[PDB]
Amino acid sequence: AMSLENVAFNVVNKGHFDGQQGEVPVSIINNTVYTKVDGVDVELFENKTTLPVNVAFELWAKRNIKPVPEVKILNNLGVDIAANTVIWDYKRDAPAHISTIGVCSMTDIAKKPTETICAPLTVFFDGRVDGQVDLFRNARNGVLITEGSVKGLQPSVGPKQASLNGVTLIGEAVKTQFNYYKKVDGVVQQLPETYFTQSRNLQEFKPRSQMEIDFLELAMDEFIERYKLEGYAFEHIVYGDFSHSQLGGLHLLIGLAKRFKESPFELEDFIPMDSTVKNYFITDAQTGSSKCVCSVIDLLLDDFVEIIKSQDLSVVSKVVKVTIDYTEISFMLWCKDGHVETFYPKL
Amino acid sequence: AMSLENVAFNVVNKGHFDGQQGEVPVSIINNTVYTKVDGVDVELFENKTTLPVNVAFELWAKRNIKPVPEVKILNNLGVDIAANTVIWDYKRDAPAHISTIGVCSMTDIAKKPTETICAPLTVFFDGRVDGQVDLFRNARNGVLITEGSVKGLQPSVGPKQASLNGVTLIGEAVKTQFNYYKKVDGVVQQLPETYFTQSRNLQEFKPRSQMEIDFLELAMDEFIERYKLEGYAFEHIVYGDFSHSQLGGLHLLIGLAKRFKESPFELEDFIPMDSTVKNYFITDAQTGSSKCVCSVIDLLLDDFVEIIKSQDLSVVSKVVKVTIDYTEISFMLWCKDGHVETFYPKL
Amino acid sequence: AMSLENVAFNVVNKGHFDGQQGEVPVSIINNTVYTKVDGVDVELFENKTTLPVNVAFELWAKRNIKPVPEVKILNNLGVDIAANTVIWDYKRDAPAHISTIGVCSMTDIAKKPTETICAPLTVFFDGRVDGQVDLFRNARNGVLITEGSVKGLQPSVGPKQASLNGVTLIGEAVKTQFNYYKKVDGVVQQLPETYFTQSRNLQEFKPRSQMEIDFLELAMDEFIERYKLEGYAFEHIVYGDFSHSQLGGLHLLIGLAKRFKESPFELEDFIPMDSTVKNYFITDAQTGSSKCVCSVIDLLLDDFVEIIKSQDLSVVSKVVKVTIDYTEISFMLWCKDGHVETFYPKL
Amino acid sequence: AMSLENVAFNVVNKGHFDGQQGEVPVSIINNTVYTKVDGVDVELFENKTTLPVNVAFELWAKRNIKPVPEVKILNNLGVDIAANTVIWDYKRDAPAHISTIGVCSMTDIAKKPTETICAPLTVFFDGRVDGQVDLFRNARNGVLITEGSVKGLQPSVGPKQASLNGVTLIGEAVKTQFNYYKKVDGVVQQLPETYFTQSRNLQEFKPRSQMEIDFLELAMDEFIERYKLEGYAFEHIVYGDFSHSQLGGLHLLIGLAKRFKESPFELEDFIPMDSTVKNYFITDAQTGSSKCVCSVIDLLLDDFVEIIKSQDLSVVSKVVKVTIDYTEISFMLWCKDGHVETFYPKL
Amino acid sequence: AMSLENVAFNVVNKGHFDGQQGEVPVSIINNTVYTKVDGVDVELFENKTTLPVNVAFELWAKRNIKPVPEVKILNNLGVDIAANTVIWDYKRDAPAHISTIGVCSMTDIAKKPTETICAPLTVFFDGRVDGQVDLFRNARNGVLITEGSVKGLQPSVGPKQASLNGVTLIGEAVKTQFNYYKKVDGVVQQLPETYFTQSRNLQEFKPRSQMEIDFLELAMDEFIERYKLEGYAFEHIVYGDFSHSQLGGLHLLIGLAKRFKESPFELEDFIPMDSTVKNYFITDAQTGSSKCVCSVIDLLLDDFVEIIKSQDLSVVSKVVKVTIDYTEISFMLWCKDGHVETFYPKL
Repeated sequence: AMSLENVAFNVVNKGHFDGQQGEVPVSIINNTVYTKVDGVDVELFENKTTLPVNVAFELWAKRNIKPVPEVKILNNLGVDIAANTVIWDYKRDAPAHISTIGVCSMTDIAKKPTETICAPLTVFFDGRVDGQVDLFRNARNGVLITEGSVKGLQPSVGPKQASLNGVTLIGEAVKTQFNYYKKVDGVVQQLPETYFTQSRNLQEFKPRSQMEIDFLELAMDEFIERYKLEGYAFEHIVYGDFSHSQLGGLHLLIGLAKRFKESPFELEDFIPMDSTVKNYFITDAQTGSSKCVCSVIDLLLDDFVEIIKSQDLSVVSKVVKVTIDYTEISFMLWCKDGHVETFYPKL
Repeated sequence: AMSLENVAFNVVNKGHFDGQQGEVPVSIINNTVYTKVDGVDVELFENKTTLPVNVAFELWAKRNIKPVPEVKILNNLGVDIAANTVIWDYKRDAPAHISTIGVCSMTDIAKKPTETICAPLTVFFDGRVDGQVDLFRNARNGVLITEGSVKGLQPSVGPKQASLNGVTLIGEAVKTQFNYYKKVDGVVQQLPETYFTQSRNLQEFKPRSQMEIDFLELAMDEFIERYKLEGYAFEHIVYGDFSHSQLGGLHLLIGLAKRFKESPFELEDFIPMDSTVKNYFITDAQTGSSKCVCSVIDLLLDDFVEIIKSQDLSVVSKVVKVTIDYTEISFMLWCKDGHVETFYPKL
Repeated sequence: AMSLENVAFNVVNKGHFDGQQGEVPVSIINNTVYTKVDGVDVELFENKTTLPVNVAFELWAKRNIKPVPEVKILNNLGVDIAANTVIWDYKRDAPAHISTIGVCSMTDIAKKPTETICAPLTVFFDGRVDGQVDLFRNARNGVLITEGSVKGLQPSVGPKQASLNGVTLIGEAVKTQFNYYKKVDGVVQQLPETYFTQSRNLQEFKPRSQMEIDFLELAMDEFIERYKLEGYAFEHIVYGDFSHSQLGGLHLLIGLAKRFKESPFELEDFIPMDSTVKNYFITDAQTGSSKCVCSVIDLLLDDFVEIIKSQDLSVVSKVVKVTIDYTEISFMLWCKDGHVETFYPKL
Repeated sequence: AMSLENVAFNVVNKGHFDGQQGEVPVSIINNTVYTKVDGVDVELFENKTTLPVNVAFELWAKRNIKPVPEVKILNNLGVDIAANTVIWDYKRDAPAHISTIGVCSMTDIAKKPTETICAPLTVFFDGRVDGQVDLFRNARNGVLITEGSVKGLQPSVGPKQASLNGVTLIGEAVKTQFNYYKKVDGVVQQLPETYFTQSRNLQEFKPRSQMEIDFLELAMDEFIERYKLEGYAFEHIVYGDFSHSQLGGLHLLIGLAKRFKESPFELEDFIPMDSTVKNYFITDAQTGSSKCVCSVIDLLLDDFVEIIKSQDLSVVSKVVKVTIDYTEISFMLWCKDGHVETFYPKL
Repeated sequence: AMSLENVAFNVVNKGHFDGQQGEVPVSIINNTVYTKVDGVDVELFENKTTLPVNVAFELWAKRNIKPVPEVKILNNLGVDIAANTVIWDYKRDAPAHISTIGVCSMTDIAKKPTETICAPLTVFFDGRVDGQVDLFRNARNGVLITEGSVKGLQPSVGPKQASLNGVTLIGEAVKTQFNYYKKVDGVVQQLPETYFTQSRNLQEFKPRSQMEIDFLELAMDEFIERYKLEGYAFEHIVYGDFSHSQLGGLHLLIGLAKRFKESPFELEDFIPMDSTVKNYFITDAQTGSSKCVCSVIDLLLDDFVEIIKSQDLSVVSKVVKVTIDYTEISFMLWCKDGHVETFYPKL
């Protein structure tokens, strides 16, 4: 018996819709859902989406609480809709996919994936839920993630980390490494041998390798010498040039954290969402240096070194294509006298 | 005179309504009260309640700024309304009690406590304000707090800390220890000999005793050995089991802080309000372990040890009733082979 | 040319309106501007002003990103409006001046300063932009700032720090020290030999001199004799008296930072706005001490000492006038038996 | 160059978007679009839809102002979307079809009908606009209306009245009778030989035949005898039984108007929209008689008697199926002993 | 003592703001002012303006209830603001002038007309109020209306009708004919010998002369021959041509009413405000004829005849300039073979 008071009952007790029976009073006032707890109103939800408040409330209360891939991966895989589940985009505070399959009639573009309108739609299937693997087999456009091995299909390993309740993490108690399949027009795709982004934060930056701890601890020279980066312009690409007003370089998150620890600054996310490469509005509180738009990518420093060493230094200026998180990211390399000048990621 | 421009004048000058005469321009746009300071609009208030914006504004501006008991204590004492004052619930951003006595006609359920409508309602009387003790004597259902002794009444000591402008604290410059009287049906009631909660935070966790220093510093085995907590399952009850996906145990705030200092995690308050026992949505950022609903109580570790000692270890499954903050909290003791297994607080 | 979709295109790409050509879909829902990025809606803006959402969006997107004087300085200089630019007030999240000149027809009180409506209004001219100096010369009431020297005008040095994108800073890569001119009624005035506010914040406090580092490290008494402050009541005017409930003294930011680093407390800003003097609602979480309204000025401790050593120090009660940030601020000195008793800034 | 100030310029001058170049200030406040005419704000629009205000504004300003079929006819024909035009539903004050083709990117599922997403959707093509007939020929699912004859296709005549700017009418100066085609899965269908609804109103009911003027002027018995309606239950079916509390019969609009002229009553449209058959909440102000659900259809009285004569009087109870406005409307014929009990449009 | 509860008290009792002292509870929810009458809330006001709800409430409650000139006359006279009063614009349902003098500080651009900001602004002075005539004499830019004669000033006679609480009327009990003065730049101007607009509406049209009753009753040919406008084309200019789709002529209100009485139609006011000339979106429900923009003026038919007979028939095409309601209205005349063809008012 779908309703709203049942959903609020579930949210009050369990914190998410776990399909229990019961009803509680609800008041809706200005995009906000209140409930009466011992004679007083407690805010249960606050709509930030563009959907109606009760629609968004139901979508949130029915969100996924198991470790699921980060929304940027699903974007790159071209996932249009998630079958029998809701993916919540904690960065946007809004559901990741506009319609649903098998979730709620107020939003279901189709009750089941097999409806004709769902043929063009690239769906997402969760292997861990019983009955989705065969559905992915039968589905024309689809993406499946399985915990382990599925018979007759060659997997692609995903990133070491997934998102569990809006925090990304590498799981010990849980497995956050899925195997990614993909069908287009009914024929199983071959996913590229891609790199991944680590999805780290400045505030909680933890190095993930020895080169990274070296970067964090050693000065510019010590590090560049030890890892033989003489002709590769880390002092601009990764360390950033704060001498002039227009802040230069600084297109890797590790360099951001390195300058942050010595002197914190401010990053303005003017497009709050999840991408492989992100643009910020950087201002440096120490030097007074700033740049309007700063493409920033977060690879493993090890992998960034691997990518830049895989390049041809002789050419002055070409546009590189790098597969990151299942998509090609156009890098733009400039070399002076055959040694690397700049390697900004293309806008 | 009771107006809105007078209230805004008081708020602009003093920060709260201190009953002075003056007028100030006011603008109201979307649950928000603006005032014009030197030709530009400054936000004076923003309504988070369900009341009309000007009603809530007046209630906030007339809130109590002397140290007053935290709202959970009043809830446990069944206080319906507070006489001649407004209690503000900074956890909830809304006034604690729906109606008033002697505050303002737009909300006053009755001008004086002696009205017939106020007979069935438990009121709150503040001893520190002159004239409230006689009112409490005359009132049928009532709760009174005085700084010291009132003639002919047997007190009950309250918690060592009160709330002063929305931050709880133990007062040196000010007395935050009140004596709690209470009468029902006109007959003075005998309050139980209860324990109290300390109302601490993870971000600013301050140990209040030597056992707490030991817990924070000593490892699991050292602390358990020193305080002889062998058959008492602290390694699950208070330390938490993060090996499996479903995070286990961890129903004391001290254990939360101990786990937090090692690897910080994030807690979801899906019912923002003040209660003796609070339920959170816990996910562990290191292990990837999580639990949908996890009751958490903050006692003195000394007092938790005392109450777990004062139990019968033989029974397998028992429902324990403990009087905390003037209310009985059902604890669910499980013993394996006659020694403690689990002691989760009941839902 | 002007539109809303062009503005949103510029904001999506550059983060501010940089005058590019192109259009992007936009959705306006409850004081909020959304745009559709790869099939999903992303919040580009959220109106906090009292203006219409699209008006405020345009004003924000066209805000100034070069280092500009902090709005308090413009307030003190009586700047009514800024010519050919928008000054954004990040403290208020609203534009600093109600109308514009040469910005947008929906707001321009006049297209150019020379209109008769703009005659009675003090305008702000930016020397760094080509064509504003002659405009200031022709202007009747106006204020000009130049990086360097302008022929035939005697400058006044501004503060060492300006505001670049809402963070105040002393600029190395960029010049954040301007020279301030002012014409009233067509005659250039002589700006007073004033002192300046350092514009520092409590949480991330940085001493700017030797006396300040001494204050931060040395205890009370030691600092007092080293700088010979025996008869100058630094026990009250700076260090603050927390023995009684009525929190005493503490009217300089440095003393607040001193008290904070040892025991943090909460400052309640009831008038979010930038002024030279600011009033707070201080409560001390350690002692339980509080005061309703606490005027707090931020000086150089060096300069506060230089002020207090220039006083009569003999009379009981006089109200002195100090020229800070181009305005006279009444300090209220009390001396008992010819030694400083109190020196609170007048309300 | 798509914009919003251009649209408002067009609306201010022409009253609808007629593709002119020019711009006008706009203010958006609470679902309402204001513009400044000689220094004061005039409301240009007020959103009643569920769409964002600017989206709905653009859809309204680009609505169709030629005589177009009433939305109920399109509903019956299964029209999903209208190609290169916007149909406005003046009953609902909202656009008739959720998405658009070739109108604006904020709603276009596809710029042109030939897209694969537009394959499974029945589109509407307007013959009067040059280039739509060939598009209908090439379209998988489609509906076309032409003023006259299209080569190689056999038409179906539509209703003698269309809707021009939200008032339905039979056109003398303009041709409001179209010929209706239809392709399902690429094959042209044969539209049924159907009856039509007259789409009239009580407050301005005009008879459209001789039988109707007879009904309006003649008494009950005179009309029944003249047209030989002795055994056909017009007394209950078309005249209404107001003797009892539950208002009986009265399922044709002409009977409503006949009772209205004598003693006016009030009809409650609890589902404001356009359908062939409509349900009202009738209460009779004279007798005090009322009925909760009163299906009301507006046929030609001539056509209604033709349909009722085409029935079988012997059957006690069958469910007739009548094709009205290109859809089958089930009728409940109860006929006892050869005399009709009550026709009753099935619900 | 300005406030909001006092204003609501006045509105509840007197219906507008006299100035009685007394205060009443008020609730504000979504642009709406409620008050509690005998335990239930009653809507006292509903904001349609762009001002804050309480600002608009005070402006409305303090509106003028004496007969005052219609806002279009003030627009033509260039009145910027009204001194010591509020003119309410019932067409727009919003105050007529953005700022005030002597009304309330939230809107007072200046307390008195003599301030410097009020110098460049044409003000409106009400002769009937004691003290406004001397102010008008002293005023630099201003407009006065006296009920009779003022010493040393030559008046201009205004229209026979004024507006009394939002209905225009010719007054018997009250005198609604004022004498209009005007001092541009401190020098009294000479107002033109202008024609006037009758300000009538279709629903309650009333002829004001013999020619008008003739028009209403006489057919086309009878009227034209009796008043001998053979070569003047009333059959297009005034009677309207409904044969073709694009409605023709019909630019006088009397012609609208004459067509209305025969077969009523619908007029769309897409710019709701008051002007001498008004543009409508007209569609004819009988013929199906319509025009996108249909300028309509409402003179006395007597006066329209006088203006058209004051023309030069020989010219093929000129632009006539006619003074109506103190402004020049560019009429546009076409003559074919030396006799009048068309006389549309120019846009």
